[PDB]
Amino acid sequence: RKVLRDNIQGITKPAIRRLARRGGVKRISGLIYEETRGVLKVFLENVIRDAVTYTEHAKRKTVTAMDVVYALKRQGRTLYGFGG
Amino acid sequence: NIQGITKPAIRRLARRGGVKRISGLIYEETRGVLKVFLENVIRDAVTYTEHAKRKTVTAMDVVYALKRQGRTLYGFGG
Amino acid sequence: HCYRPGTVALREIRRYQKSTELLIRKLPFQRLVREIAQDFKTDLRFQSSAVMALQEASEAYLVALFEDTNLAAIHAKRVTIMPKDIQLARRIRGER
Amino acid sequence: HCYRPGTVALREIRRYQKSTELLIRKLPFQRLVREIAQDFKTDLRFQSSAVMALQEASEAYLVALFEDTNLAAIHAKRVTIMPKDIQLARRIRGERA
Amino acid sequence: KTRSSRAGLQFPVGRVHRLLRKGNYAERVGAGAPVYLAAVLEYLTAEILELAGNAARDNKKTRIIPRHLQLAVRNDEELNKLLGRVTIAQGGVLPNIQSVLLPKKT
Amino acid sequence: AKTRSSRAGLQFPVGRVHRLLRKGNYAERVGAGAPVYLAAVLEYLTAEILELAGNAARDNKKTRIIPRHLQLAVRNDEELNKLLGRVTIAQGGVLPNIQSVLLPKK
Amino acid sequence: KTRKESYAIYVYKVLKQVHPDTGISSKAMSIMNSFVNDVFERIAGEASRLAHYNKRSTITSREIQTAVRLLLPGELAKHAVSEGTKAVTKYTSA
Amino acid sequence: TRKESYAIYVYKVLKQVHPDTGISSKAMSIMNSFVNDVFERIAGEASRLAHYNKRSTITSREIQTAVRLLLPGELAKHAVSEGTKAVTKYTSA
DNA sequence: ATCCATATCCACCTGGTCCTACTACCAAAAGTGTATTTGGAAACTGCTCCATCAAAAGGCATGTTCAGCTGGAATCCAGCTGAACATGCCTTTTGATGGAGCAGTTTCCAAATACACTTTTGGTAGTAGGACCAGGTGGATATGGAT
DNA sequence: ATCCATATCCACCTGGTCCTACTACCAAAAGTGTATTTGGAAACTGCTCCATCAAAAGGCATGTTCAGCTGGATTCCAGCTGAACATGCCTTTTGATGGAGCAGTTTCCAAATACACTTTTGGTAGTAGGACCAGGTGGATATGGAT
Ligand SMILES: [Cl-]
Ligand SMILES: [Cl-]
Ligand SMILES: [Cl-]
Ligand SMILES: [Cl-]
Ligand SMILES: [Mn+2]
Ligand SMILES: [Mn+2]
Ligand SMILES: [Mn+2]
Ligand SMILES: [Mn+2]
Ligand SMILES: [Mn+2]
Ligand SMILES: [Mn+2]
Ligand SMILES: [Mn+2]
Ligand SMILES: [Mn+2]
Ligand SMILES: [Mn+2]
Ligand SMILES: [Mn+2]
Ligand SMILES: [Mn+2]
Ligand SMILES: [Mn+2]
Ligand SMILES: [Mn+2]
Ligand SMILES: [Mn+2]
Ligand SMILES: [Mn+2]
Ligand SMILES: [Mn+2]
Ligand SMILES: [Mn+2]
Ligand SMILES: [Mn+2]
Ligand SMILES: [Mn+2]
Ligand SMILES: [Mn+2]
Repeated sequence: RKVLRDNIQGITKPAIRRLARRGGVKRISGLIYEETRGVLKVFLENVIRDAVTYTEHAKRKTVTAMDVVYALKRQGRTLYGFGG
Repeated sequence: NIQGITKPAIRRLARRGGVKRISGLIYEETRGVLKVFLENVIRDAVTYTEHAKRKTVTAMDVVYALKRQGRTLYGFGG
Repeated sequence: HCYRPGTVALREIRRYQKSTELLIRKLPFQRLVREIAQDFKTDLRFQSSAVMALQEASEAYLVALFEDTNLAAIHAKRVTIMPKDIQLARRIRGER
Repeated sequence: HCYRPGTVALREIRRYQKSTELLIRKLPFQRLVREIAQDFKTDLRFQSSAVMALQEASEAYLVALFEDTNLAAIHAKRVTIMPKDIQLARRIRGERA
Repeated sequence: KTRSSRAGLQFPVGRVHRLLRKGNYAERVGAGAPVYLAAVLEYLTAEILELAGNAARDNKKTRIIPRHLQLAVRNDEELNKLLGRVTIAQGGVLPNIQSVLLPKKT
Repeated sequence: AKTRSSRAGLQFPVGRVHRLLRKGNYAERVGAGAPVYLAAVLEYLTAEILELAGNAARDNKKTRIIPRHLQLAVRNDEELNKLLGRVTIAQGGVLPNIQSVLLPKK
Repeated sequence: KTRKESYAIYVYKVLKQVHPDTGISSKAMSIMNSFVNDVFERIAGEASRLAHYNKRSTITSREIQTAVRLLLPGELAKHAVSEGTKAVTKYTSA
Repeated sequence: TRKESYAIYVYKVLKQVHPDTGISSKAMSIMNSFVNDVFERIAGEASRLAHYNKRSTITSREIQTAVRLLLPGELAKHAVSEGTKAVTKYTSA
C-alpha cells in the first residue's frame, strides 16, 4: 500500500470540460476547474461518510453499492441502477 | 382576492427579505408565486381533510401538508 | 422633499427585519385561502390556527424567495429585483 | 484558424449532450474515492459497483450543477461560466447557505 | 387461482402484501391494499415502458436501454416531476442548448 | 420504585419515548436501551436550543423566551441552522442582514 | 444462496403487453426494479403516515388511494386511482 | 382526551439551563414541535437502519448510528456521548 | 455566391457482447380452510369553536406629482480563453491468483414479549394570584442632507 | 464646516394580556413480578469477489502557441420607481349569537389475525445457443467560413 495524495487533481481539466459540455456550457473561465474540484470534494465527502457509516454499522469492512444507494437516498439524490 | 394581497404588503415582504428597489412588474409575479404555493399546500391539506372524513381543515392538516412539501412548520402542533 | 431615494427603503429593511409580525393583512389572505380551497372541495371551513399557519408558511416562503431573488438581481450587477430574478431563483431551486 | 472560437464548443455540447458515457476517467476517480474514504476510516474495501455508483451520482450532480451555473452566467449577460456563478447556484439551492 | 388473476393484474398481489407487512408500515394490512398498490405500480410500469419503448423506436433500436428510460422520463412532464429528485444511471441528459449560445449574424 | 428516566439520570420520559417507539411502527421489537439513548439525545438538544435561546433572551433585555429568541438562537448557530435548515419557526422573523452593495455611499 | 426477489418478471410481462417486439437491457431492467421498489416505498410510507395521523392501525385500500393522490401528479394520479379502484372491485367481486 | 406534550420536561430542562428565565406559550409549542420532529427523524433513520440489515429490533446502536447520520459534527459527538452516558448509568442502576 | 479543409451521415459488415432458452430442483411463497379476535364504522349527541353580523375607529391602501438615480444601451480594448498541434504517459484491457471477508448454517441464551396486578402521574379544569412587557411620554441626541 | 428637520434612543410608567402556584379527579400510563418465546450473537467455514500484479498499447492528457472575441471598464441619458401627501376605502376588532360538526361514547359485525396443510412458483445454477448493436470502413453529403 502506497499513501494516496492529491488525487483530486486526477479530476482533470478535460474531464471538467466534458462535464460542463454535457451541461450545455460553451465558455469556461480558467478559475472554474479548481472551483469544481472543491465542490466535488464536498460532494463525495458527504456521501462516502454516510456510506461508510452504513458499512461500519453492519460491522463490515467492504463498502457495498447498497451503502452508496442508501447514503445517496438520505442525501436526497436517490440513484436508480445499482440495487435497492 | 389575489389582488387583495396588495403592492404595499408585497413591498414589506420584500423589505424583510432585504430588497431595496422593486420593479413595477414584481407584484404580479409575486401574486402568481404565492398562488402556486397556496395551491399545492392547500391541495395536500384538503386531501388530508377529505381522508379524515371531515369538513373542517385543521391546523394539523396544514402542518402535515407543509411537511410533505418539504417545508415543515413549528408551532401549530406535531 | 427631504430624503434621497433608497434611504427610507433601507429604514424599512431594518424596521421589518427587526420585527416578526405578519405582513399581509389577515382578512384578504383568509379570503384567498378560502377561494383557493373552494376549487378542491366545497363548503369547507377552516380552523383559525390552520389559516394562521398557512400565513406563517406563506410569508416565510416569500421572504426567503425575496432573499434569493435579491441575490439574483445583485448577480447581474443590479439593485432592483425584476421578474427574471424571481424566475431564476425558482428555476435554480427546482420549483419552476 | 479553421473554426471560429465557439464552434467546436457547440459541437462538443451536442456530442456529450447526446451520449451517456462517464466523463471522468475511471481509475483517477477510484483513487479519489479511496482517499476520501481512507481519511474517514482506514482499512476499507469497495465493491466495484459502489465506486461506479459514486461515479454516476457525482457526474450527474456535477452536470446538473453546470446547468444551473450556466443559467447563472447567462443571467449576468455572460457566455462564460465563472466561480461566482457556481457559488450563486449552490447558494440558491441551499447547498452552501 | 392467484390473487393477481383474481384482480386482473400481472403484478404479484401476494408479494405486495407480504412486503407491506414486512416493512411494518402499520400493524395490520387490509386485503385490498396490496391489490390496489400492485395495480398502481403496474400502471406506472406500463406508462414508463410505453414512453421508453417509443424512445427506443425513435432511435431505431429494439432493446430498451437506460438512455430510453431517461428520454421517456425527462420528456414526460408528469413522470419528470415524479422522478424529479432521481438520477437514472447511464441515462444522460436531454439535448438542450440555451438559445443565446447559438451563433447569429454571420 | 424509581422511574426509568431517574435511573438514567434524565429529565425526559424514558417510558414515554419507549411507548412511542412501539406505537410508531419503527420496528417489531424495541430494545430497553434505545428509549434511554433517544430520550437522552432529545434532552440534550432541548438543552442546547434553550441555552442559546436564553442567551438571546437576556441579550434582548427580556426574561422569558419568545419565538423571536428561538429563531435568533437557531439561525445564529451554524449546526442548529443546518439541523433546522428546512423548518420554519412561526413568529421567528429573519436575521438582520443587509447586502453590503445596497448600503449608502455607492 | 439466499434468494433475491425482484419485479423483473412482471416488468417483462407488462413490457411484452405494450411493445411486444421490444426487449429490455439488464441495466434498464435494473432501473425499472429500482423504480418499482422506490414508488412502492413512497406510497406505503405516505399511507403509513396517513394511518398514523388518523389513529388507525390498518392500512386499507383507502389509505393507498389517498397516498396516491398525495404523491402522484395530476393525470398519473387520476389514471392510477382508476386502475386501482377497478382492480379492487374486480378482486372483491369474486 | 389526554393530549400529550413534552412541555413539562422541556420546562424542567430550561430550569436546569436558565433557572431565572421563562418561556411563552407559542415558543413552548415550537419546542414541542422540535422534539417531535427530531424524534421522528432519529426513529425513522433507525427503522431504515434495522430494515437494511434484516434486523427486527431497534437497539441503542441503531439510535446511535442514526444520530451520527442526522446530526452535524459537534452536535453528533455531544449527543452520542450523552446517549452512551445515559445508557451506561441506566445499565449500572 | 464559389471553393475547400473538415465534419457528419449512412449503408454495409462482423466480432463477440448481450440476451434468451431448456432442464432440474426446492425452499420459500402463496393459496385454502377453520377458528378466534377486534378495529373501527355507524348512530347518537355534547359542547367547542367557527361563520356571520353589527358598527364604529382609523389604519393603511391608492392615486398623484416630481425628479433622483438606476438600468441598459453604445464604445473601446486588454488579455483571457478556445482551437490546433506534437509528444508521450498512464489509463484501459485481458488474464490470473491468493486470500480477506461476506454470508450460509446450526447452537443457545440473554433479552424482549406477553399478562396480571399495583402504583403513580400527567393531563384537564376551576378558581385565583401575579408580573413581564407592549405601548406611550419626555426629552436627549444622532443623522441624512441642503447650504 | 453650519445647522435645520426627522429619525432614533433611553428612562420611566402602567394596564393587561399572560405566565406560574395551588387544589381536585382519574383514566391511563408506567412500573413490577414471572413465565414463555425468540432474535440474533458465536462459532465454523463455504465461496464470492476484492486487491493486486503483469504486460501491452493507444486514447487522451499535458503543455505550448496564437489570436478571436469576450468581459469589463467607461460614459451617458431616458425613464422607471421611490418619497411624500391627500383621500377615504375597508381591514380590524370585539361582542355575541346560531349552530356546524368535531369529537367522545357505546354497539356490533365484516374483516383481519392465528394456525395448519397443501400446492404452486419464482429464483438459482448448469449448459447451450441465437441476435442486437457497437465499432470500423468507405463513400456521399453537409457545414462552417475564407474569399
Ligand atoms: Cl423581468
Ligand atoms: Cl468569479
Ligand atoms: Cl437496546
Ligand atoms: Cl382494504
Ligand atoms: Mn489520507
Ligand atoms: Mn456473426
Ligand atoms: Mn373495540
Ligand atoms: Mn432630472
Ligand atoms: Mn449604473
Ligand atoms: Mn489584442
Ligand atoms: Mn509508449
Ligand atoms: Mn477467512
Ligand atoms: Mn402530578
Ligand atoms: Mn390575578
Ligand atoms: Mn418599548
Ligand atoms: Mn452631517
Ligand atoms: Mn401594575
Ligand atoms: Mn432464532
Ligand atoms: Mn505529457
Ligand atoms: Mn461584450
Ligand atoms: Mn349537529
Ligand atoms: Mn416457473
Ligand atoms: Mn455504429
Ligand atoms: Mn456554407
